[PDB]
Amino acid sequence: SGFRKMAFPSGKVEGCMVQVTCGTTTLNGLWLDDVVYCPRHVICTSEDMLNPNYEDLLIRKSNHNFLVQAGNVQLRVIGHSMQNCVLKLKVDTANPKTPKYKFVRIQPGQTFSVLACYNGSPSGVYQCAMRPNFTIKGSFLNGSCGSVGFNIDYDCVSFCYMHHMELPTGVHAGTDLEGNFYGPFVDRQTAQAAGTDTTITVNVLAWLYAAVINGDRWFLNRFTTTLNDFNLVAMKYNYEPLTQDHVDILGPLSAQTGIAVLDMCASLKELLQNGMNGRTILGSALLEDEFTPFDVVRQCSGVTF
Amino acid sequence: SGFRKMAFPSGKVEGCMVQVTCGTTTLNGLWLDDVVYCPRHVICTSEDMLNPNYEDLLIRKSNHNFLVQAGNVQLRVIGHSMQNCVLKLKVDTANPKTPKYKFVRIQPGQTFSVLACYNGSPSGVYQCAMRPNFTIKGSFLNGSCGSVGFNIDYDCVSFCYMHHMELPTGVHAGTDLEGNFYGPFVDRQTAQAAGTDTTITVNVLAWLYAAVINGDRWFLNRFTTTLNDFNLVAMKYNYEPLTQDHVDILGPLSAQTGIAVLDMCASLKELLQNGMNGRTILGSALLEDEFTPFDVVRQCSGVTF
Ligand SMILES: CC(C)C[C@H](NC(=O)[C@@H](NC(=O)OCc1ccccc1)C(C)C)C(=O)N[C@@H](C[C@@H]1CCNC1=O)C(=O)c1nc2ccccc2s1
Ligand SMILES: CC(C)C[C@H](NC(=O)[C@@H](NC(=O)OCc1ccccc1)C(C)C)C(=O)N[C@@H](C[C@@H]1CCNC1=O)C(=O)c1nc2ccccc2s1
Repeated sequence: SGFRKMAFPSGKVEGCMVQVTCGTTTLNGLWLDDVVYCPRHVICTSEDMLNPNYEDLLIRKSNHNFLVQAGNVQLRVIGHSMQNCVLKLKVDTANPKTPKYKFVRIQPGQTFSVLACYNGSPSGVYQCAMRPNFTIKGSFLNGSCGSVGFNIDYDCVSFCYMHHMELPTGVHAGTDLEGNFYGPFVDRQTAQAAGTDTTITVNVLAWLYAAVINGDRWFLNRFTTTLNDFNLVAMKYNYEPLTQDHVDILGPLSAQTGIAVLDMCASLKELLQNGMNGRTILGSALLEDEFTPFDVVRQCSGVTF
Repeated sequence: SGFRKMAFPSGKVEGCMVQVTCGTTTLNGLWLDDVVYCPRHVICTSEDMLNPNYEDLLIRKSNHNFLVQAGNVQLRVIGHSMQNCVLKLKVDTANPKTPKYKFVRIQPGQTFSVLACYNGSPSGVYQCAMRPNFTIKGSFLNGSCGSVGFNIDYDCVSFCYMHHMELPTGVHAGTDLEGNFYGPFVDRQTAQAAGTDTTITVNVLAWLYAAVINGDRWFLNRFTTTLNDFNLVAMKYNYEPLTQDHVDILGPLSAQTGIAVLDMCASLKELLQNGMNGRTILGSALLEDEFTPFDVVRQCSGVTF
């Protein structure tokens, strides 16, 4: 037992990280087969970033302008192209460490692991969620751009995020691996802000189920509720509406614990209206919404890769 | 910016994990050079665990009784010996993926990453601290024994923990890689419990420094305190006494933020006496004590490996 914030094993993604330098700028790239993916602003100076004309900047670059380093081995760039906000560098050597992989665009509420890298070297791994306002609550310093977010399903690494920028209040924004941003943001140093965020209701419920599985049960009340009455209450407290899709997704945890989803909704409703009275749930003093139902199941089932 | 609970990249340790089977029992082993380390109770049945006579059980085993699997490759055991609570299996093949490594015994208050494994396959990675009562707050199911805890300093993996057992209230106990338990526990299924735990004061202070580095500053008061007066207060609230060694260790964060350690102690003293008034620090509603000063520095400096 026990419940911890848990990342995927990062080794498969570690063997893919390289360092990309174009003139003054150095960030991280993702090396799969004979292609390296990195943020397109690798071609920017600091002055360039205020309002970059990316096409104009890229025509002034040759293949030899891009210094790609894997370990202490320089990779020769033999082609380059721009796809949305990402740069694709064909290299003359396929990565022998390439895992089975795919590129996916995740939905708000879903989680992934981030391998935070600097100068193409892995620094650490942490878990976060795509927030409803299409930001993530990351930990990123100068030089972290090109770090990626991923899930592992079986033996396949599903890359879903590449890091580009930091936004007001210290939250973060990035793209899928086709270069399309999550949210309405652009890769430009001009004032922009995320919309108001919301709590990921289905994840809170999954986390209450994890609490029950671990014997932390004090908040279970004796009542039930309809889906509609629950959503009227949750809306007041800035919680996402719970959908039937969400109810379905919670089915396995409901069956494991023998608590119907709408009963657990009744217990969350009392927690929102009354607070937790200085008490904790799984060692936390507020309600956690960055564990999906799949995260809870995987962790309370020992799913391996 | 941003501050997350962050694990070390786990790839170096992933390439060391194997599956050890002796008769009915299967758990995880650590393969370095031509030796596999695992918990000695791999030789126990369920009845055996109530009061195992480990020497008697081991004489009844040959090398061929131990099935060691790395991937889909069986490793031939050519020797075996018992060292305290750990079994050492010499195999005829050195692990080609062996990293530079060492075995260390960590102190209470220090942190490490856990690579949680089942059937020799990595499930996930998380960070935890050696508690002052020599337990860890882990996440471990049946079959997790032999999972290890580690730090990475430069390119060297410092193995410090191997998982053995779960204790009342869902906390965990294990050994260093020489088989000596942390704390007074034994690898036997008989009632035992950890002593009362304490808050790791130096880590709380490190975490308040991280908060300031990230712009979360509301709790900084205008006062100071002596080391002695601080410790009189902290003792009341079950906080470890702060030593001069601890003050020294906090030096870098003090210099980065320009807040003297004893001033930050004054601010923690007011937090302990008055509470946090429904407010949060780095998104947490209680004081966190599982980030060391080194963790804060490494994370707010981007140290890579
Ligand atoms: C071109 C932009 C995308 C670069 C990117 N800008 C922002 O993140 C700004 N954000 C921002 O302008 O938002 C809009 C805004 C809001 C309010 C006011 C003004 C502007 C932030 C630093 C202020 C940026 O520095 N990326 C970093 C990761 C960054 C570093 C710090 N924390 C993070 O995660 C990355 O590693 C990269 N380094 C370089 C260095 C040279 C060249 C390229 C890159 S790409
Ligand atoms: C021999 C002991 C060390 C085994 C070890 N016992 C305890 O952990 C008991 N603890 C305990 O008896 O404390 C003392 C106590 C306190 C109060 C009352 C009675 C007894 C717990 C399950 C109750 C144990 O099952 N290790 C697990 C990890 C475990 C599994 C669940 N969460 C965890 O972390 C491990 O993977 C292993 N599996 C097997 C399976 C077969 C053979 C060996 C092993 S080794």
